[PDB]
Formats: sequence, structure tokens, C-alpha cells
Amino acid sequence: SNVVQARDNSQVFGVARIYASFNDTFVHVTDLSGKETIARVTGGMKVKADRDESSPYAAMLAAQDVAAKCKEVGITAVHVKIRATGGTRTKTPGPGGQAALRALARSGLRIGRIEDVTPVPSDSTRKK
Amino acid sequence: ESSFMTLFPKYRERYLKDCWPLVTKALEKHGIAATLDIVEGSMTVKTTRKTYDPAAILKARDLIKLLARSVPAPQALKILEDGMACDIIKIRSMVRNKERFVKRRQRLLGQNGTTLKALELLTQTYILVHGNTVSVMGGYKGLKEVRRVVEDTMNNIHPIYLIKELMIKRELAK
Amino acid sequence: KKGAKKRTIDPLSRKEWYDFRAPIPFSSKSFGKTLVTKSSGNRIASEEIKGRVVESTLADLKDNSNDKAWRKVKLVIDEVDGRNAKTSFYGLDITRDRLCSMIRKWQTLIEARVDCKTNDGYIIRVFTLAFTKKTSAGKQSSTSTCYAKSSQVRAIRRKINTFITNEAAKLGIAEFSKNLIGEDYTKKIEKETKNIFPLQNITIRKVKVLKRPKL
RNA sequence: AUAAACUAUGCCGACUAGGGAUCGGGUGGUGUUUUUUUAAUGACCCACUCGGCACCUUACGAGAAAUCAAAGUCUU
RNA sequence: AUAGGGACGGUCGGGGGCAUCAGUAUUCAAUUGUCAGA
Repeated sequence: SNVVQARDNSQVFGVARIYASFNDTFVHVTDLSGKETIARVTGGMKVKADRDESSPYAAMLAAQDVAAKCKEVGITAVHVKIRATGGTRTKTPGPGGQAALRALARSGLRIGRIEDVTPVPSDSTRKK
Repeated sequence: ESSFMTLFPKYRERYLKDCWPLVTKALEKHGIAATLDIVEGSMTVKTTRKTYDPAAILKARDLIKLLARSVPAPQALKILEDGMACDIIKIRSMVRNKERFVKRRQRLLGQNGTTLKALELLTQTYILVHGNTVSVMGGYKGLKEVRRVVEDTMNNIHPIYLIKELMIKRELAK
Repeated sequence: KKGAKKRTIDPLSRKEWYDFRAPIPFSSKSFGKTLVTKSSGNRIASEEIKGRVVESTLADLKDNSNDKAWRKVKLVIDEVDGRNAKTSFYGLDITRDRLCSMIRKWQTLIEARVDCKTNDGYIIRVFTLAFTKKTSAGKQSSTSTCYAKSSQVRAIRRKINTFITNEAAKLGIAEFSKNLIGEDYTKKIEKETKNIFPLQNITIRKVKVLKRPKL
């Protein structure tokens, strides 16, 4: 269960990306100029993909019984980057959201460079 | 502090300029700041230090987007509700020709907008066609059906088949 | 009680820190910090961060910098001086607030793409953003038209680009970047343009470092 | 070379028209701004003209009606 | 001929070729970092 390997963190530090399909909600926290990858827990949580993770009910199952183990191996104060959603595919944002970014905020970390990275492009392949 | 911006065409300025006091009021209930730049011709929304739930900014990002594409304000602010979803469907990059795009769009709305109304009644969504976009607002499933209908209509697939299929689906649900 | 977790060996163990710094006309300060994985013989500490790229909003000067906080400047770690990240110019841009900001539906929108040549042995691409300005007190309505015959449009492109290719052939990237961020060119373009058709909100939407020699 | 080859509307010869809408010239310009120790110029704008732009519109003419400044159009 | 033809200039043009690149996004890969779902 980790400890040291390509180590070791400090750590201020790091930056974690959100993202949430209008049928999920991600949660993971790597590090800088790229980096990887002490943190994750996403949708894989509760219920029966009905409500589901769409409604943040499991975004509450977020971070707490999840990402708050960043305080675990040194991670102290991260940095967000919401990407929900895919596109295109289709935008924009998912449930979670405030549950997303705010969640991890209501614990051992800190807001930083909250940049909606959600990726889209100059006219491409059509859906259906 | 999170921030989103959108550009609006000049023919919309006037309308936004008179209804902006309502927008900010509607946004003030979530402690979200908003600015209407008349020089750049853009609307911008952004979180503050008093935003309880920052996630609502995503809904606030949709609001001004809907406002930019001639969605009426009373209809547009419904996005702030938890259940409401939206989708702006760009229809400009399907046809290289100009007056063929007019034909296919025209077929999307149809005579007296009847077909469009029929679409709205079958997917249970608000739909508005404007320029090179089709702004939709409702349930996620209804939005997916609208997107399929619109995109297929732009690729010269007649919406009659989709309307009939949705009609049968509606009838089966009784 | 019975916890559901417990910290054993942090992953951010073998992590070294650094400081963001780029000369040019930006403050000496070490705005923000980066992060990297320790050396490992093959891996060379400060040497993987070569092609690194940072996006920074103007707070890279203490003065009127907080105001003009919409120019997204993109920098590349070009050299490292033990525990410090040195950076050169890589990219210049804007954001959605501004872009979507100046976009009304009764005016015209113009764009000029340009490939400049700097004496520094540097190649650029600069995008310009132009908007037509009213002149009759009539707030742009469905009744107000501020369009500009397509002939006048390109008339400006032709003029704008031509002005900038000469501007670059006579400057150092340090000077050019300094100038591009400054309302210097907004005024110049405004000068050549009022001749063709009075503009408003003029901007240098984006700048990309196409090919930068490393003499 | 078929066509879900179309304003279901001919035109060699043209009006009931306008209003507006766009792209020419010619004016005023007054508005900006270049030039650049001051401008002029150049641009931007402004109006105003005339070019013609296409459109749109019916105090008119229609036809057998919806529509039409045409299919208006010479006891129908 | 305020026909028609054509001069010439001034244009103005998403006119056209014809390449040219610029781009995106796409996807290929490729190490990616992880790492059960997806």
C-alpha cells in the first residue's frame, strides 16, 4: 500500500482534476508539469447507477470516504481542474460540481488554479 | 475564483441591456457576480468569496450561453434549477453550401414551426432555433433525442421517421 | 472507532520543488512553484522540465497588472539554476471573459493572422481581433447597423498585418512581447484603421512561437 | 447527367414603391484617427448624394384564391 | 442608341483554378501515469 517508489512527495502541493459525465463524477490528484498519481475514488462508490452519481449523492461519497486520504501520504493542498464533461460528445459540467470542487475543499487541501479544462475542438466528428 | 465568459451578437445587446438587472438579481441569490461588457460585447459570470456552492457556476455558465443565443430570460433562468439541463447544438458545420443549410434548418422547424412544436411535445423540452444553433432545455434523455433529431436533420435525414418513432415510444409508455 | 484509512509512505516523497521565473519585462519575483520527481542516475533532476509550459495571468508585474489580468502568457522552462526555474517566451493569449465579452450581434468581426520575422531568429504568428464602432449615439439595435463592406474588412487585415511584420523585423522578442501586452499597438492599429473604418475593442487574440532558434 | 436539377410563378421589352435592409461612385461633412515639432493625407465614423447590391414592404394592378410591387397588366 | 460592342482605369469580390501553409479536432501510434472497471 504505497510508502515509497519514485519518491518521495513533500508536499505542498500537487493538483487534482475533477470531471463528471452526466452519468458519473471523477476524483483524482496527481501532481505538476504532468505527474501521477496519488489520488482517486470517483463514481465507483454507491447505489446502482440510477440516481445516481449524476446527482452528487456519491460526490458526497467523494473525497471524504475517498480523496481525504491525500492528507494521508503527504498531499496537503492541491489544485483543481474541472473537465466535466467530455465533448463532443457534449458539454457541459455534470451533477457534483459544487459537490466536486467544494467537497475536496471542505477538508485537508486548498483551492488553486481552478481551471475548467473541459476539452472541445474546431468542428470534428458528428455524433448521431 | 472561477470565471466564464461568452460573446453575444450585436442584435441581442439591447435586450440583454434592459434585462441584465434581473440577471444579476437571479445570480445574486447564489452570490455569483456577473458583468455585461458592451465594448467587447460579452457576458461574464464568476464566483466570489461568498459563493456557498461553487458548482452552481456551471449552471451560471449555461445561463449566459442561452442568453447569447436568443433564449428568453424567463425560460433561460430555469437552468439554475437542479433538474434542468441544457444543450446548444451547433448546426453550421454540416453543410458547405449556404442555401441548402437554410432548406435543412427550415425542414427542422417545418411549416408554422409545427414539426418543432411536435418535437418539443415528444421530448418534453424547450427548443429554439437561431442562426447556426439550436438551444434545447429539459431532461437529459429528451436532450439526447433532440440532438439526434437535429444532427440527423442537418445530414439530410428527414425528421418524420424520428417523430413517428418517438410517437410510438410515447404510446407504449401508457 | 475504526478508521477507513491510514497514511503509509506518501507518494509525493521523491518530490523536488522549483520556482516559476521569466525575465523579459516581467517582475524578477518567483511567481508560483512547480514540482518534479528526484533524479535516478538515468533521470536527471533539473533536466526533464526542459519542455515544460506554464500558463500565467498577468500578476507578473506588481503595478497595473491586476487590472490587465486577462492576457494568458504561456512560458517554457528554458534553463534551471539550482532550485530555480528560468523561463523564456513561448505563447501569448486571452480568455473567454474577454473573447465572449466583446461580441455584439449588430457589428462586424475581423481577424488578421500574421507570420512575423524577428531579428532574434524567432518566428511568430499573431492573431488580431477587430470590431466595428458605431458613431451615432444609437446603441446598436436591430435598427443600427455597424457592418463594414467585406472590401473594407480585408482592407484593414492587409493594413494590420503589414504593420506588424515590419514591427517584428525591427524588434527583440523581449521588446515585442513587452509591446504586444501593452496598449501601444491598440493605439497604432486604431490610427491606420480610422482611415478605413473606425474600430473598437482591438486585441491581439493570440501569439504562437512557431520556430525559435537556440543560437 | 439520375436528381426531394423549384420563389410550385418565364421572359427579347418594365412600371404600381416605397420603406428599410446590404455593395459601388459623388457630396457634404460634421465624428473620430492617422501623418505624425501641428495637419493635409490616410483610416475610422458621420450624413448626403447619386451607382447599380440584393433583399425584404404594400396608401397600387392582379387572379379563379393563398399571394403578387408580379402572375399587376389591353367589358375576363 | 442613357442599343449593343468592346478601351482604359478604379475597383470589389467567400469569383474561380492552382498549389501553398496554418490550424484545430480527429484518430495512429508511443511511451503515460496509474491503474478496475470502462
